[PDB]
Amino acid sequence: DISTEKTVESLEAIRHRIAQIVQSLTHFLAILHQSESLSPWPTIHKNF
Amino acid sequence: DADISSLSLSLDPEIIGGQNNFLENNLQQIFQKIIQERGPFRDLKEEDLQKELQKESIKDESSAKSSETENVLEFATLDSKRNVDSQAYKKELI
Amino acid sequence: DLTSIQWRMPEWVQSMGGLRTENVLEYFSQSPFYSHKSNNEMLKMQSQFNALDLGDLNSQLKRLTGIQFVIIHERPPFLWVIQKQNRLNENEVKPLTVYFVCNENIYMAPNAYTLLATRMLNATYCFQKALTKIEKFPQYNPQEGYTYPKLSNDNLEENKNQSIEPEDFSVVRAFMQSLHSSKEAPDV
Amino acid sequence: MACRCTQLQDTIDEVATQFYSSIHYLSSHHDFVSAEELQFAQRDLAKDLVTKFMQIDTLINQLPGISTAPKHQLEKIKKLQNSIEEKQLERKSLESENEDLKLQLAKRIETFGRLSCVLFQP
Amino acid sequence: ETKWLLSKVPDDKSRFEIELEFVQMLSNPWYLNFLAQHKYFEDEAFLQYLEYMEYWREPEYVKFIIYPTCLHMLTLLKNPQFRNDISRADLSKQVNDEIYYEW
Repeated sequence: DISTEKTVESLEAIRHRIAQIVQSLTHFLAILHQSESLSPWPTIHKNF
Repeated sequence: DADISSLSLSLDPEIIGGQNNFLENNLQQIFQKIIQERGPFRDLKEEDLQKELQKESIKDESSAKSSETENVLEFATLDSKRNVDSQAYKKELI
Repeated sequence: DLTSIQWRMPEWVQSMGGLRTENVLEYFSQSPFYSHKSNNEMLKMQSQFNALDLGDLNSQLKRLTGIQFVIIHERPPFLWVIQKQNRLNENEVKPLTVYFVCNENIYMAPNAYTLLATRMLNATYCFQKALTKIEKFPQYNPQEGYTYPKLSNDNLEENKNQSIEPEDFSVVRAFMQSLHSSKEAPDV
Repeated sequence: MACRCTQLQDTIDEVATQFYSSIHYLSSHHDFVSAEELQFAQRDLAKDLVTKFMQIDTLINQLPGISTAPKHQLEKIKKLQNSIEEKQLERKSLESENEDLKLQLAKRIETFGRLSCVLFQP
Repeated sequence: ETKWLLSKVPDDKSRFEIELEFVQMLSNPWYLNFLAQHKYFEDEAFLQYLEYMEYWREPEYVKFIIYPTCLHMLTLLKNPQFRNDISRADLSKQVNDEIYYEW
């Protein structure tokens, strides 16, 4: 019976991590969108 | 029956017969064909008059070229489909 | 193969006019997804023996051991839930895939982990690919710093603090600002 | 519209279905204690259906191509093309025949446009 | 000289038959997407579209029945180059035909 709890819980953690990486990478792409030209390479490595 | 060609007007009795005139039509045209920039094109309007002059002098007095026939002329377009950076890295990354 | 792919012989449905109840397992019997030592098919063999002794489905099915394709959630007139299973007893069940009427298709239900792994792999692949045909163009220098070689740069074109003791707009920015003030200057 | 005899058929076979509609009122409504009024509805059908038939006859009255001679009505179309096919390029030739003058005449309008501009600024 | 011999096992009577017979199957906008695999698209597949050009001609034109095929024909005539032979245009493309079906 525990498995449903495993679903809601562990997938809550998973969807949380997804909510992190996705929208944070929107913030990332936006940082790229700051570009009049050159990208901040070290910053990009920080992103990675 | 050339009126069957005029039945395009009968098609205009069956349709609006396209938007025809439009400033936007002049905008895609601002993109389309030689040259570009309507002001610069206006500077080119005399040169455009030159385009209507001897630039169009080419005519028809040569071999029919059977090798060109027929749908293979499109196959040449397929040959175009085959035989024919800053930001861009970041672009494709996006 | 078992995912979003065509497998259709519509004319059967054209004859049937669509599904009813047990006839879903008919077109499903046409499907590869149908199992031969399923209780649906070994008791199809019973139909080739007893014939009459099958009832609807689940009565003859679940009481007898083996692979089965039980019905639980109809979704008229398109989907119909039909899970694969393996009875180990007249009472016990060991359910498998939920085969489902994808309409002129029926599929095994994918693992979440499969698509999740697809996402992880493709994403980290985008990371690595970002590291591929992009990296090592800004060559490092202690002095010059990262460098960006070109046939022509244009387009466009931890150190020191103390030193010797455009504005591409010709102050055009403030001029435009003044235009904002001035367009309604008579008006305001 | 056309083939309006088929539209009459819409008042035939479909009216024939209307007889089927008339049929379904006597299944068991009698001794299970109106149908008497339903007989007046039968009178209403005696009106409706028959008048529809009269309408059918009225559209029969004016079948297009009363001459009913396609063998010769197509010949009528032949004469009509004897007119039209002649008129085709002739009527459109007038277009170019006009513009050959009138385009340059419009630029003449532009030249008196020059002089109008001269009048603009004394 | 022996292009027919290039076939692994074909040659075939071919003729007019399966041509138009599949041209009506070309008609479906829903069919568009599947062509985004490997069966045919912008590769050597393009030749199919470049030789199926004959329909506008007399005789072949009569046997056309579902001008939705003529509208997919419009798609090839249009820059299918673009998303029309790529991303365009989901189920709505069928609606784009359904509207043509509606009118």
